[PDB]
Amino acid sequence: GLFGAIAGFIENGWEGMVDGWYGFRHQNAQGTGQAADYKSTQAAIDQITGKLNRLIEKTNTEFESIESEFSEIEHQIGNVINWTKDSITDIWTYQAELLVAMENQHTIDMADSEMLNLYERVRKQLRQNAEEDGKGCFEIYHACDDSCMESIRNNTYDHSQYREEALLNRLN
Amino acid sequence: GLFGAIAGFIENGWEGMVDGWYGFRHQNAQGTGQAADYKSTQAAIDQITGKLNRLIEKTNTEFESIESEFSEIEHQIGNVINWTKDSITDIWTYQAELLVAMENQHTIDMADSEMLNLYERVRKQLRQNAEEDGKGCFEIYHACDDSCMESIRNNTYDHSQYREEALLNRLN
Amino acid sequence: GLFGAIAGFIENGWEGMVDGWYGFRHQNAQGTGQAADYKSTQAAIDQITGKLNRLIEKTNTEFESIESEFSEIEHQIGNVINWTKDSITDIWTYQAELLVAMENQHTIDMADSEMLNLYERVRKQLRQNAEEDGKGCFEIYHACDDSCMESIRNNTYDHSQYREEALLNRLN
Amino acid sequence: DKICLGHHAVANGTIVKTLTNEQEEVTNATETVESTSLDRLCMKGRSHKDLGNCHPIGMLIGTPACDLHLTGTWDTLIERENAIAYCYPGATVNEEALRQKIMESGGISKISTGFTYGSSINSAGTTKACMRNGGNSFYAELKWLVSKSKGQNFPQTTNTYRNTDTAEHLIMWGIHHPSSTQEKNDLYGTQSLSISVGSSTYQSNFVPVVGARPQVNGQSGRIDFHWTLVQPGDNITFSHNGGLIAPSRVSKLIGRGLGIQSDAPIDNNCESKCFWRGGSINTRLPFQNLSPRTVGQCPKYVNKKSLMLATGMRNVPE
Amino acid sequence: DKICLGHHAVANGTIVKTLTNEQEEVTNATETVESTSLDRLCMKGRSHKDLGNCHPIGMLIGTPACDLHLTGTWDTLIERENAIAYCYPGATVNEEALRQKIMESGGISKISTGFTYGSSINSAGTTKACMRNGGNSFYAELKWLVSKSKGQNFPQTTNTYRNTDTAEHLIMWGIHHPSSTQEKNDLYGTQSLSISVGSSTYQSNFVPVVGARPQVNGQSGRIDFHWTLVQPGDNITFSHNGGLIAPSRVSKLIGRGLGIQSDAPIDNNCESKCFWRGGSINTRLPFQNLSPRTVGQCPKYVNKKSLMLATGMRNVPE
Amino acid sequence: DKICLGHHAVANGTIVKTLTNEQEEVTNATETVESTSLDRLCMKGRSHKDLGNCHPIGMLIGTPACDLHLTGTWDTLIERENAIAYCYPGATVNEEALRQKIMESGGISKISTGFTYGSSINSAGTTKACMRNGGNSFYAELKWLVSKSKGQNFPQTTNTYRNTDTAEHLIMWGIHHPSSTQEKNDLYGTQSLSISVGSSTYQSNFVPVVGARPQVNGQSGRIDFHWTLVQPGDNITFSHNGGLIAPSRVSKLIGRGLGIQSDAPIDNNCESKCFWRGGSINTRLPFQNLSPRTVGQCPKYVNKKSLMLATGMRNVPE
Ligand SMILES: *[C@@H]1O[C@H](CO)[C@@H](O[C@@H]2O[C@H](CO)[C@@H](O[C@@H]3O[C@H](CO[C@H]4O[C@H](CO)[C@@H](O)[C@H](O)[C@@H]4O)[C@@H](O)[C@H](O[C@H]4O[C@H](CO)[C@@H](O)[C@H](O)[C@@H]4O)[C@@H]3O)[C@H](O)[C@H]2NC(C)=O)[C@H](O)[C@H]1NC(C)=O
Ligand SMILES: *[C@@H]1O[C@H](CO)[C@@H](O[C@@H]2O[C@H](CO)[C@@H](O[C@@H]3O[C@H](CO[C@H]4O[C@H](CO)[C@@H](O)[C@H](O)[C@@H]4O)[C@@H](O)[C@H](O[C@H]4O[C@H](CO)[C@@H](O)[C@H](O)[C@@H]4O)[C@@H]3O)[C@H](O)[C@H]2NC(C)=O)[C@H](O)[C@H]1NC(C)=O
Ligand SMILES: *[C@@H]1O[C@H](CO)[C@@H](O[C@@H]2O[C@H](CO)[C@@H](O[C@@H]3O[C@H](CO[C@H]4O[C@H](CO)[C@@H](O)[C@H](O)[C@@H]4O)[C@@H](O)[C@H](O[C@H]4O[C@H](CO)[C@@H](O)[C@H](O)[C@@H]4O)[C@@H]3O)[C@H](O)[C@H]2NC(C)=O)[C@H](O)[C@H]1NC(C)=O
Ligand SMILES: CC(=O)N[C@@H]1[C@@H](O)[C@H](O[C@H]2O[C@H](CO)[C@H](O)[C@H](O[C@]3(C(=O)O)C[C@H](O)[C@@H](NC(C)=O)[C@H]([C@H](O)[C@H](O)CO)O3)[C@H]2O)[C@@H](COS(=O)(=O)O)O[C@H]1O
Ligand SMILES: CC(=O)N[C@@H]1[C@@H](O)[C@H](O[C@H]2O[C@H](CO)[C@H](O)[C@H](O[C@]3(C(=O)O)C[C@H](O)[C@@H](NC(C)=O)[C@H]([C@H](O)[C@H](O)CO)O3)[C@H]2O)[C@@H](COS(=O)(=O)O)O[C@H]1O
Ligand SMILES: CC(=O)N[C@@H]1[C@@H](O)[C@H](O[C@H]2O[C@H](CO)[C@H](O)[C@H](O[C@]3(C(=O)O)C[C@H](O)[C@@H](NC(C)=O)[C@H]([C@H](O)[C@H](O)CO)O3)[C@H]2O)[C@@H](COS(=O)(=O)O)O[C@H]1O
Ligand SMILES: *[C@@H]1O[C@H](CO)[C@@H](O)[C@H](O)[C@H]1NC(C)=O
Ligand SMILES: *[C@@H]1O[C@H](CO)[C@@H](O)[C@H](O)[C@H]1NC(C)=O
Ligand SMILES: *[C@H]1O[C@H](CO)[C@@H](O)[C@H](O)[C@H]1NC(C)=O
Ligand SMILES: *[C@H]1O[C@H](CO)[C@@H](O)[C@H](O)[C@H]1NC(C)=O
Ligand SMILES: *[C@H]1O[C@H](CO)[C@@H](O)[C@H](O)[C@H]1NC(C)=O
Ligand SMILES: *[C@H]1O[C@H](CO)[C@@H](O)[C@H](O)[C@H]1NC(C)=O
Ligand SMILES: *[C@H]1O[C@H](CO)[C@@H](O)[C@H](O)[C@H]1NC(C)=O
Repeated sequence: GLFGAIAGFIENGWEGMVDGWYGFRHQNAQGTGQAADYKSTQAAIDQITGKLNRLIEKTNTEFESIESEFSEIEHQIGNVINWTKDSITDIWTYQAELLVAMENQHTIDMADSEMLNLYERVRKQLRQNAEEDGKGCFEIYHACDDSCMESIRNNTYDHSQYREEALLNRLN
Repeated sequence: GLFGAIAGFIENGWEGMVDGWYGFRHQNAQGTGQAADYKSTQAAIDQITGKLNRLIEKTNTEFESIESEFSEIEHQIGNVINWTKDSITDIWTYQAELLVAMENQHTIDMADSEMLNLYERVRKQLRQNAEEDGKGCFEIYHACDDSCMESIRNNTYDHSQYREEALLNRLN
Repeated sequence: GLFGAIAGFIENGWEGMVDGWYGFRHQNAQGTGQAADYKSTQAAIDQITGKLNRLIEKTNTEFESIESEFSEIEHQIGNVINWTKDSITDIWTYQAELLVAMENQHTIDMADSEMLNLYERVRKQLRQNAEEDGKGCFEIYHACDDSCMESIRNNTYDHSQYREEALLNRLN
Repeated sequence: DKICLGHHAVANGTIVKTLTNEQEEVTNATETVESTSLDRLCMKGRSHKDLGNCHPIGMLIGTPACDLHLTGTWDTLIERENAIAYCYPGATVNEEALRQKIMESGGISKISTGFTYGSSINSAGTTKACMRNGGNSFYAELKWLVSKSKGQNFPQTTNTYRNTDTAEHLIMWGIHHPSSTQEKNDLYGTQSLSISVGSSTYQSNFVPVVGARPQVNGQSGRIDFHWTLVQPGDNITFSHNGGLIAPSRVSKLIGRGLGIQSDAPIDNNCESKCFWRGGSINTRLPFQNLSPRTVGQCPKYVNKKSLMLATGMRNVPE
Repeated sequence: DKICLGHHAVANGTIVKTLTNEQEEVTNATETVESTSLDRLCMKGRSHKDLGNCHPIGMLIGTPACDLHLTGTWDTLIERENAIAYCYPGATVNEEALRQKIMESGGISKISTGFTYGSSINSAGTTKACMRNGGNSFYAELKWLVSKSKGQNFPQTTNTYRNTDTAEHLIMWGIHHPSSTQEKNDLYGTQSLSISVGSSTYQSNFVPVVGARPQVNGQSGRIDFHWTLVQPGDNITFSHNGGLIAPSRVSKLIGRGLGIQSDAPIDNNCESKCFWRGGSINTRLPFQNLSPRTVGQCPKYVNKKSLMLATGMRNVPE
Repeated sequence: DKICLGHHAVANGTIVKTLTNEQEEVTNATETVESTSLDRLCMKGRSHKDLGNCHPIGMLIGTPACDLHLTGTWDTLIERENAIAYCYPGATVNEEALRQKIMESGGISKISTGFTYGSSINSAGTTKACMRNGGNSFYAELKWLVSKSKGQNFPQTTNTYRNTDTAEHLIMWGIHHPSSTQEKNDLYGTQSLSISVGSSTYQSNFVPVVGARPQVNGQSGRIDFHWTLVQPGDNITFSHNGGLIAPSRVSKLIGRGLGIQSDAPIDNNCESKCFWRGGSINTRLPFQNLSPRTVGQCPKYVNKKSLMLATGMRNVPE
């Protein structure tokens, strides 16, 4: 996409991810893992909610019938009204298709950005202890246990602990 | 601009590339060669086609005569039609001006990122076998010939084969 | 936001910085100071001044009186005028709100772009001489005097001058 | 020894239209154009007045079917199809300009004209078209004035209505158009007839049209109606030698109400702000594809059936 | 041992307008506003009728010019400037409403009323204003009624048209207005004159007025026209003692078409969906700068000469 | 050994609306809707003509208040509240349509008609309503036509105006309606009354109305004005037998003007290009919320009190 994360370098999303919108799928000596992220999901949710908020904001505009339903109206004004109404319709029909399409484009790319913003948050946190995979993962060059990967997600990970360990593993 | 690839960290574009929109140029021991990536260009080209399909759509909303173009209409009712015809025109002019101004901005920033996406795609292939200059070019630290340059463009690149040779030249 | 710089990986800027929109704060053995960037500051203002001048332009669609402020209007046609004028006001009130929301959403992400682009310029320049902490601050693995910090700001910074020196600190 | 990143995905996605693609598949999306219509007039918390068989103009003249609705107070007035306004053949000069004025009003107050007639005038004119109780009658708010005896010329009579109220009263009167020269002489006489209406803003003369016509309700003769509004402290003077359908009461509109033209049944269980010919529109979203013509606080009409706004990201299947 | 990434560019780029920039250079662009007009009327596939010197109203009454347009069907109607409908000086009441109604039709049909008259009536009264083959004629779908004896009184004749068709019909009749006070006496008689038209929906009386005025086409007199619609099953009755121009045929409008007011050459090799005063507009672009007044499936008129939509990346010079 | 990056922010930030956030704090923002207006007419660089106590329509007929500006040229025209239009009670048919033509024009000229009459006709008829120097006077551009002696009959009069100029002129006439049958025979005669106006481009018949009615300005009789435009080269004829006042000189509307209607002090130090009934609007901003009724070149009216545009970036507290 625009930010090139969703459907970009990451092949696809996870159909098992039910507890959130964005998450992690880690593998180590102990076994597998799957846990979602709050900030990234909530940033996507909070922005859609406020985008839906403008939509349902109803106008207090009172209109009354100028075109009679059952009885007949004068033929010349009857063309004027038919023209004006159809011209107003054309404005609101095209305008609607524009808004829907415009808000559709920005939201998809907005959700794409918060994916990339999380990837960039993990890359900078792992500093020089991990190298980039290419498919959206991170190759950790030190023994990172189940509580170690949690310290990344908790945003408490310190590279100074595994700096000497990972660097030597990268270079043999 | 928004993504700083076109008119950003890259000085200028190459005015000789006819095959595609985005591409790479290599400088090895055998010489220089011109090749444009097919997949990265289509993503941008197809996105423009979708905009051109949106503006050829048939507005079959038919209108008919309300003002006599030969004879004269009554003054009061004719004056209101003028006010209405001008207001709809004044709206549609502002609608046409906004659509163009916005859509263009989006296409500029669309193409700005569509090569940054290619830039990050190649970056992840080479990983630690090349370094960034700032001008928008990757300098390879290993011996990469024409068949090697082929794999980087063709995406059939494997960095495991060239990992050891590169991580010797870098740290010296 | 979109580029995750402002209110993203940079916690916050500086209120004391009045001489620019984007700036540098240096930390070394001599002391601490501040110097603002001019290139990315103007690059953000040029986008804004373009927008600011794009709406203050007044078109000359001259509208003439159709309703009398003192004389009585015919009731049947008065409703036709009222129905159109309320509809027109509703289109313009809608267009005025959508524009403000559109332009404010675009300007807020435009500023995120020039902050990220300034960050991406310095990152590629320092190359191997530095490492990013993730808080929006580059750490060089050598000593920089006031001339060494001014050289990154003037964009004239040679990475090969401190290549082996800073590469030594990184491995011990 | 690796930590991965990625988004969530669903099995069945929702198709949306973008600037670049009209076949985009997001995870989840919602509708913005209403297609649902309640075929009921939602009148909860609303003092509505159904007219059934009466047409709004009948309220001011007194049609037998509109006898129930000659007075009241409302914030909403409901009008139906096939609603009768004229028991006896005829119409009203700019009747639409009058009808929507009644649909904008929020109540009708009736006030007597105080018209006294001479000995030679039979103020009790009736017709088989206007039936009350079972027998023949006339428009409730009006009086047919004919000669007391056949042939005798209708006397030059001057009738004046005067305003005292602070507001403005709407006065109505009719002109009878006879079906033949032989019949014309029976009702008013052989003399040339002229009905002159005078006020301070309105002056107009009427001459009764006499001639053969097709049978409507069982009659060839017709009565057309005329209307004007008199200001406070202003007087309206009539001068006629026959043909005038005199006003016995004047109308006065109280406040402002809502005017609905729908044939749908009424319901007090729901409440609505938006109505059309097929019922009520109850929705929060700003678009609808039901009808171009609506009344009240309403979503704007669009030509498209469905328009989906995306709430989720791109849907990429596994 | 080096690989650089980049993009393509061109020398002379196109300038476009942006949100943030007035002057922006791109590699490619395309127009959205239509400036190019076609000075022809494209009638391919369309079954059309060019009236020429004749006016649409003249088809109903039978003005000499439209002797070839009295009956026929079309899907497009073309009207030309300075058209002719009145050989004899006069005007039709509510003309524009009548005019548009004919233009809002797709064919005209005619059925003879067959009104019969007495021995003292001359129906073949003709004028030298409506010349046909050199000799004097009158509107083909109307007959001028005068007394057979110059000076004597015109009979109190009554005529009624029957509508026995499933669809509605249009009827027209003419009212004479003399130039001298001796014309009524020599053509209709010395007696008082009145014309009563009656139906279930419409009825009116209008007297022929005498007065001196300027001469149009050599003629000092006036013949004005009136029209109404006759509902299926309903009848229309004329009570007249002269001064009336009775119809010899009625008219029934068929289906629908498209009415264009344009002075432009017809092209049968060309096809189009929008038309204006100066011809046709053929395009796929959504906007135009030509005319606000257009008909048919037509793109939206904007008050700007050109607005270009970029179809390539930002052009960077060397 | 460290270099940091950042972005400036203020202590007192302002709030703006976006697509995703209702309340977003920015470093700086400016208003896009004009709320302030000066209650003064800015007339710098404009050759304005202030109407004052007189009405626009009073210029064409000759109201005693329009004596200072029967002719004259301008670019803009200002109308005031409670402006005297008619001294003698009555109204003009299509009053607003006539008013708008004067507000469309940038100057009025007067061209003499040259209407002479017989010995039986008196053109020196005047009224007590139109006060001139504490006497009895009539409209400046019209002359009341009555019979010379009290009780006489008015003769059949034929008057013709000739349009020889290259531009069309505005002819104005009025039909007098007597307050009684005894007044109708007093100065117009016992004869049957009918007034006819006939030309090539316009023709219509008018008949006066009798009957008692309230005294406006101390007068029961009323004059209703009618108007048409005589095309260049054409000739208009008035065929009347009594009850019509004749034009002494017709009006020529030249150029284009501006129609302003407000009651506010005139200021010649300021210059504005848009006005409303409250004052004038001087703004660059594309939107306004003061009044939906404006004239000239204006920003578009909106219902929003405030819409702020982000001049700065995302304000983060530091
Ligand atoms: C609603 O708005 C429309 C336009 O948007 C108006 O329609 C125009 O009406 C004006 C008159 O008000 C017309 O313009 C005038 O035409 C006169 C006759 O010229 C004819 O012939 C020439 C041939 O060269 C044609 O170009 C022209 O179209 C006409 O067919 C002229 O006498 C006038 O000229 C005067 O003004 C011009 C320009 O300001 C100056 O040179 C001089 O001052 C000159 O005296 C003038 O050009 C025009 O025909 C109408 N246009 C259209 C497209 O219909 C309506 O009037 C308006 N409705 C209102 C106000 O009720
Ligand atoms: C098309 O649009 C125009 C403009 O919107 C309408 O014109 C309005 O007409 C209505 C009449 O229905 C006017 O509203 C009435 O105003 C009366 C007095 O107004 C004065 O006081 C106000 C102070 O608020 C001033 O702003 C104003 O300038 C006047 O000096 C009130 O007396 C009326 O109240 C009535 O209703 C209440 C209901 O609570 C009852 O108590 C009484 O029955 C009472 O009579 C009413 O509010 C309005 O002023 C006009 N607009 C303007 C700008 O002046 C047309 O009517 C409209 N056409 C339609 C709808 O067909
Ligand atoms: C302003 O806009 C309105 C709405 O668009 C127009 O009103 C329409 O007028 C047309 C033409 O009279 C109507 O179309 C007719 O529909 C009849 C069917 O009856 C009902 O069915 C429709 C749905 O199909 C319902 O909406 C509605 O309840 C109708 O009452 C047909 O019987 C008619 O066919 C006739 O003509 C054909 C020739 O084309 C003959 O072959 C047939 O024998 C038959 O006589 C016709 O198709 C339409 O129903 C009206 N709509 C509404 C909402 O009133 C106005 O005409 C327009 N004003 C203008 C142009 O001045
Ligand atoms: C067998 C037969 O032909 N029936 C005879 C009838 O012709 C006639 O009564 C009928 O015809 C007359 C006129 O020819 C009336 O229209 C009458 O209907 C009324 C009506 O109800 O509308 C009766 C009213 O009393 C009358 N109103 C008044 C007082 O003016 C109106 C009025 O004439 C019209 O409205 C005017 O346009 O008409 C109808 O029933 C009777 C004789 O009755 S009559 O003396 O009243 O004429 O005889 C039948 O045998
Ligand atoms: C100069 C002079 O004195 N010569 C006399 C002629 O002016 C006059 O004939 C002409 O004048 C009359 C009006 O007096 C008409 O305008 C007449 O034209 C027609 C017309 O074409 O419209 C002729 C028609 O035949 C006639 N239609 C019928 C059948 O009624 C109409 C009609 O009368 C008018 O429209 C009514 O207003 O008029 C034109 O020929 C003749 C008149 O005498 S004659 O008819 O016996 O020949 O006398 C000349 O001396
Ligand atoms: C105390 C009181 O009641 N006042 C008496 C007056 O009513 C009366 O004169 C007044 O009434 C007459 C009609 O009865 C007139 O309206 C008259 O005003 C004028 C006017 O408008 O200026 C006088 C003009 O001379 C006259 N114009 C002409 C030449 O026709 C018009 C004219 O009548 C109407 O405009 C036609 O509709 O009216 C007004 O002053 C006098 C007696 O005067 S009278 O002999 O004229 O009757 O007595 C007062 O005491
Ligand atoms: C109405 O009549 C009264 C007398 O009943 C009178 O005082 C008043 O002036 C008249 N009203 C008008 C507007 O002339
Ligand atoms: C009109 O008269 C005809 C016969 O003359 C008749 O069949 C028809 O019923 C009449 N029309 C109406 C509406 O009664
Ligand atoms: C740094 O020096 C260069 C000259 O090479 C000049 O362009 C630039 O403006 C200088 N920057 C400052 C902050 O003085
Ligand atoms: C999909 O579910 C989400 C969350 O419950 C909601 O926002 C959205 O409206 C749903 N879509 C539909 C069509 O109900
Ligand atoms: C732009 O120009 C190119 C030629 O390089 C052509 O292929 C293309 O059709 C053009 N596109 C538009 C939209 O004009
Ligand atoms: C904010 O300050 C800047 C710089 O002085 C200026 O451009 C802008 O107009 C100011 N806005 C407000 C509302 O003070
Ligand atoms: C106006 O009337 C007279 C007729 O004698 C003449 O000068 C002129 O031809 C007439 N004008 C027109 C347009 O017929």
